[PDB]
Amino acid sequence: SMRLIWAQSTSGIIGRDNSIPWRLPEDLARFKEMTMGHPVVMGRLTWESLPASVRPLPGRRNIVVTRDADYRAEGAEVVTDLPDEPDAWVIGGAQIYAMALARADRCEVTEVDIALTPLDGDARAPVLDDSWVATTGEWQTSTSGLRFRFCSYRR
Ligand SMILES: NC(=O)c1ccc[n+]([C@@H]2O[C@H](COP(=O)([O-])OP(=O)(O)OC[C@H]3O[C@@H](n4cnc5c(N)ncnc54)[C@H](OP(=O)(O)O)[C@@H]3O)[C@@H](O)[C@H]2O)c1
Ligand SMILES: CCc1nc(N)nc(N)c1OCCCOc1ccccc1CCC(=O)O
Repeated sequence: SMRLIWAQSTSGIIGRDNSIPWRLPEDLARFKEMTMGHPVVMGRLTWESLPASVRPLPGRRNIVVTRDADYRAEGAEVVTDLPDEPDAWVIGGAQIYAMALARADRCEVTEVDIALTPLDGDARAPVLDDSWVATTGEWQTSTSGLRFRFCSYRR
């Protein structure tokens, strides 16, 4: 029932130092069009990784998963388990993806062809296996020259 969206190095990395280690104007655009008008479900560290200007993300119901129910998240709902929201998007991070993967039938992935080598402590995308039906988009080039591609997985 759950559906997930993320961007990742082609090496598997979604986050380093509690932020994303690249800027990609096209992926920001696509993520925004996929989630706008829908609840967005995220974990506590993704919440505080947001740039202040976009905390909470505009035009969407923001839901933060945390162990502390009295946690302060101004302008977001706080919950203590993964919610069963009918139109939510699971937007990260690495812990929340691992929890959700088993209960997921859809994955919308951005891939980034970047010099990024795994480091102790990185946040990593889930491993998608031969149980998924894959739809692979062609490689594209961003203004900066960084090359990326959109992929779809369904179950
Ligand atoms: N590139 C992308 O597409 C993408 C997308 C999303 C995030 N990110 C990156 O991912 C990194 C952060 O991800 P992360 O894995 O470190 O953090 P996270 O998964 O977003 O949040 C982890 C926190 O969620 C809470 N939590 C986890 N499981 C819970 C449960 N079962 N019940 C209640 N609360 C629970 C805990 O916070 P408490 O300590 O409050 O309990 C836990 O420490 C950052 O670098 C961010 O930029 C990247
Ligand atoms: C944008 C990175 C990103 N890209 C994809 N494909 N999926 C995600 N779940 C994701 O993470 C969403 C959470 C991080 O959101 C941001 C991080 C930095 C700047 C702006 C935004 C989102 C801004 C907005 O949606 O209005």
